[PDB]
Formats: sequence, structure tokens, C-alpha cells
Amino acid sequence: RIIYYIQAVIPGRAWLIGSNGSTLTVREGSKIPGYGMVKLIDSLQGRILTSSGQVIKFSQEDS
Amino acid sequence: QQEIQQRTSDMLTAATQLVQDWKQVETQVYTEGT
Amino acid sequence: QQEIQQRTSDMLTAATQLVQDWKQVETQVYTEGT
Amino acid sequence: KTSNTLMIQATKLYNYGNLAVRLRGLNTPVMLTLIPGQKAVDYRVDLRVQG
Repeated sequence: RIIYYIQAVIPGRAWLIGSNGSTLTVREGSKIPGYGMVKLIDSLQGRILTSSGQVIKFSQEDS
Repeated sequence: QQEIQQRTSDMLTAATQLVQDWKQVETQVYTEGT
Repeated sequence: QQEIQQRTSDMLTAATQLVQDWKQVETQVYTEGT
Repeated sequence: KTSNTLMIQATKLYNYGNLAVRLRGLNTPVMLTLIPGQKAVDYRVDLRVQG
């Protein structure tokens, strides 16, 4: 399916890139396709919590 | 009791420093090439 | 007891020195050749 | 004043910004955003322009 990776994160926003190359930016309450509703943006440690229980991170060899 | 006032002085210096740091906004620079 | 305050003064000078040393960031230099 | 290469150095730790670049043939300038202080550092970024 599609996998999203953190490109940049500040307090408040997060810029994500997908495996198709599309780029998005999100805030605390926002819609993400295929993942659900954003519950918490943690600027430290690079973790994004999602309503489906998933955690959005950096690519492992690109981080 | 007097600790409120010593704290007021270090805090006053720090808050004045913070607000003067928040005041400055600098003009943008445009570069022309040929 | 008073040793806390003498220690505060040498430590204050050293920590101020450390933070002012951590503040400076210098501009890069580009060299053109022909 | 003639090439196609910029050299950027960040001066502050976490202050972020933006930049506008106008190329030779293009009329629309290309605007980019610049974020310092991440868990990765972009040593070099290559950009494909549409035109």
C-alpha cells in the first residue's frame, strides 16, 4: 500500500513524503489518506501518532 | 519572602532581554545577476 | 556553607565563558580560480 | 554571477526561512523553504525543474 516518511518536523507542523514521491504537510488535526486521523505530533524523537495506532517515522537509511 | 524581589530582578533582566530579542525584524536582500 | 557561594562565583565565570564560546558561528569562504 | 550553483551556510540553529530563485528562461520564480536542525542533513540537493 503507501508508506509515508517524515521529511521535516517542527512543533506544530510535519512535512511528509510518500513512496510515490508526493509531498504533504500536516498539523495537529488533519486528514491522512490510508492512516486515519492524526492524534499527536511529537517534534522530538521524530514520531507521529495516528488514530489507527501507526507511528510515522523517517526512512531508515535516509534519516 | 524577600526571595520574590531577588527573583524579580533576575527575571526582569531576562524578560527585558527576551522582549528586545523579539522586537527586531530585518529587511530582505535581492541579488541581481548578469 | 559559604563555600557554595565562592563556588558560585568561579563557576559563574566559567559557565559564562562556556556559553559565550558556544555562541559564535562564522561565515564560510568561497575561493574563485582562473 | 553566472553559474547554476548556490552555496548556503546556516547561521542560526532553528530559525527557518524561504528563498526565491529566478532562472534564465523561466518567468515563474521557484520558491524553496529551508529548515535547519534536523536528524538528517542534506549535504547536497539536486533539483529537477519542469521546463
